[PDB]
Amino acid sequence: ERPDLAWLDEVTMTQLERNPYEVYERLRAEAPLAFVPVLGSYVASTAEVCREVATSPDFEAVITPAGGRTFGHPAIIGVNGDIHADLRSMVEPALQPAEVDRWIDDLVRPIARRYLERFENDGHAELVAQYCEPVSVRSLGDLLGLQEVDSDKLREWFAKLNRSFTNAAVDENGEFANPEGFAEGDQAKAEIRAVVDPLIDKWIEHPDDSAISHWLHDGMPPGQTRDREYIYPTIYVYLLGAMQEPGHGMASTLVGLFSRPEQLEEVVDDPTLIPRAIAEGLRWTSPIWSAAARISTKPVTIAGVDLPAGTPVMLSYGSANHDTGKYEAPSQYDLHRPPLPHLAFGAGNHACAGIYFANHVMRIALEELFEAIPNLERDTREGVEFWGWGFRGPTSLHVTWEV
Ligand code: HEM
Ligand SMILES: COc1cc(C=O)ccc1O
Repeated sequence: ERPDLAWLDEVTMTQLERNPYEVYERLRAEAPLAFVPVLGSYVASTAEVCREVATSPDFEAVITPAGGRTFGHPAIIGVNGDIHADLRSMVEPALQPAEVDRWIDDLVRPIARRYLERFENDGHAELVAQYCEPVSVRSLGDLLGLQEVDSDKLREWFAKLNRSFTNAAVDENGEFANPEGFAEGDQAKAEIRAVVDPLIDKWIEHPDDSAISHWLHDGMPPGQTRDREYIYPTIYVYLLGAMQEPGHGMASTLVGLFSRPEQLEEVVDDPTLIPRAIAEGLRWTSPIWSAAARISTKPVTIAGVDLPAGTPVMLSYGSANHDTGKYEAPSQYDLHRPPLPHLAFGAGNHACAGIYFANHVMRIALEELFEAIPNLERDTREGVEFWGWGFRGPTSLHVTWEV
């Protein structure tokens, strides 16, 4: 243990889930690469260290221990080499920018209107449960071929997978402190299998243009499909983060705009500013805050720390996006800060494959919301609480408007 960081011994998992920003402010100043005992891992907290680890040839992909316990093998986020190349080739077709531009409007905009019509005349709403999450999961769910899985169920699944994936607390001996916390991830996977296995059975014989059907068939010899055990971990990758994060990003962007009322008004009046508003929202509260990791493949020295080969490092991109070496007053949402790079989509060979898709989902959702409710106001009686260390976002977003 590093002597001057003895205070890290007293950092708790609950503290990191409720608000990691004070601890990580200390880490960025004291130890940009630091071993955090309750996480049982080195953690990268600055922009320079996160970007170096994510792009270095001396590191490769790995899943965090609780993430591996949740997803198994071969999750696209945790593999390398030929397997990673295959899984990337598998997911990339529907995510290509030219392809997304062909159909993204006809996918998301009707979905956004459907959810808006349920509440736009009420004068009040809780936008996370009633809008941001449903639009995010319904859009991706239809793309995948899960049209018949209700948005309520998709939302329950990503919540359970979230809690299992981020069940990272370890004890003195490095063993998981809360092994019972993986049970609901196991239950979610069992439910997912019961729903998706019959769909896969069908797609093997009758391919259609759902993404999962293409995952089974694309690039395969005639009459062959990828085995379902080979693609299920990447299905889980989607059913957690791909389902959850566009909703998180929408909602954090909204919370940030409400915190700057003049900027909210600017964006409602000029919706061409919505992409910039979203980019700042992702930097301000990164949806995938500290879920990603890498592992060294050779001895390497990072931020003054000599690491052996085989050392995992958690990439706390949500902290890197508050690096005061790069941003002025990063805890404040500011639509007007200059367009600078950010790490909310990761970096390197394993950077987010769905960036272009995700940005359009969030853009269209906010466009439709502001057109339907231009006089949106935050219910200042009800507070906005953010939760999560691995994945972070607001747990609710109560709003009102004069009808
Ligand atoms: C605002 C929404 C999203 C954010 C902030 C986000 C962020 C991220 C981050 C931080 C990673 C890990 C990058 C790294 O390890 O360096 C990642 C990986 C990934 N994301 Fe996104 N994501 C979002 C939405 C989506 C969506 C909607 C999809 C699919 C339609 C998607 C597909 C993927 C895939 C396939 C990977 C694994 C890439 C690989 O390991 O090769 N993401 N994402
Ligand atoms: C794109 O979805 C995911 C991304 C990550 C990145 O670390 C972890 C779990 C996920 O489900």
